[PDB]
Amino acid sequence: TTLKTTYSTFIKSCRKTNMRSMPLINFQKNSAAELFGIDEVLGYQVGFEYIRQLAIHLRNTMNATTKKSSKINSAEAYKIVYNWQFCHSLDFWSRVLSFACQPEKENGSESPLRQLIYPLVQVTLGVIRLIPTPQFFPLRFYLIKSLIRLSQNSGVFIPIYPLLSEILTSTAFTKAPKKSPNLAAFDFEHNIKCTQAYLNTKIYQEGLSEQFVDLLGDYFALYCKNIAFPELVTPVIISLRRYIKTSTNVKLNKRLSTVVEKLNQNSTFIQEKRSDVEFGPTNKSEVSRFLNDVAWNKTPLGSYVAVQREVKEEKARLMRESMEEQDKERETEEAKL
RNA sequence: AAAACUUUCAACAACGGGGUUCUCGCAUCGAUGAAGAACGCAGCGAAAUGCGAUACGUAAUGUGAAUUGCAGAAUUCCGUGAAUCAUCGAAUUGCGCCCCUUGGUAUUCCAGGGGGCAUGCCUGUUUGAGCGUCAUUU
Repeated sequence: TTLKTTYSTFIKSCRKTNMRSMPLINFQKNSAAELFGIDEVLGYQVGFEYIRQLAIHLRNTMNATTKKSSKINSAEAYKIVYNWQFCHSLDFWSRVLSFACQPEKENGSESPLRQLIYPLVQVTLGVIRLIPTPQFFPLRFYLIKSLIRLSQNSGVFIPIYPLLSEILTSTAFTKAPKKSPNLAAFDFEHNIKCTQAYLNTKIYQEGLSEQFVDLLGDYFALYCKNIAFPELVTPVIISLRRYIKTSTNVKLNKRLSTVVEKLNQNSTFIQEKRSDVEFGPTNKSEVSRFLNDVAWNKTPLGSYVAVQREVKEEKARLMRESMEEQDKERETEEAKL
């Protein structure tokens, strides 16, 4: 009953998102994740049911939008599934599986929750692709980060570059900005929607690309020190240069470029470190031992992106250490009221 | 030889959609070209210079055969006259007159150089003229 009540909280009695509630909801998720992990079998019994509930909604909206039936909201069925509560769900599940699938908790012992990775990935990928519209690019980014976390913890190979490169043909990633009202920067971390005012604006394009570049950095930083990275990079550098050579937006080409040369640089790094290897690809034991001495952040893509992460992390801190003060200032006013 | 076709979403791509008038307040004019406008101006010009629809300018005065990258006027030239000429006080490039000084065969003709002179009016100096009037034997 504890698990059922907690995850039902994440379904219906979910807290409206805002920069105020993010640490609290993050604690709720990071906490309920632990409860599922305690009972290996029973958790598998519970989550597998509830994730299936999500799939039902997922299947109901896909069919409803696609079919001609005027039953319930054929055109705008996205409202049912493109909600924070649903994204809260799919994030909490990635956190749960990540927690249960960690290498130390694995301890050389298979856990049942790992078998739910495939259903969770299929659901998330099915949600990301259901609308390739700019209005919901922030939604894609959050689930993308969740999948990156799941792959980091479990080591499962998630293909996410096809999605990202598929969005790189949009009207925001490709066409020049139309308006520039100089509104506030969009809170990509803590929002799910663009709100129709940031659409086709200099700020929104500049922030979308800011997130996208760092997401590429993270995803290809996962394999920064693996021997397979060269051939994980080649199809991406070619396609990126194709887009870079054809993209009109100057700022985007500059950012995309940086990732391209750093990817080639880490490819050269791994090549020079792999030229000294005597064991073939089949020997999994040695393949997992490659550069265990070298820290991930010391690689050219790590040393870059790690710093970028700080340049992002600090920003969020200065937001909180700012917003916190606003309330403090607000409190002063009721003192004199 | 597993694709096509209909429908609904979704993208992506086409297609698609200064004047004029009224009111209000403020009070500050110059013959030396204000504020404002704009073809960019020259026969053909980019910069430089010059100028203001009278626009590389108009008037007046002087000089005296040019301007010049091209074209084209010419100057009746022995001068009323070009010049992206000068001066400059306000294509008219209008209309003129005469004196002084040197030379080239020089009494004719020519070439230089210099200097004045528009007209009207007032005052005064100088010089003449009038059959206008008049004195004129101490």
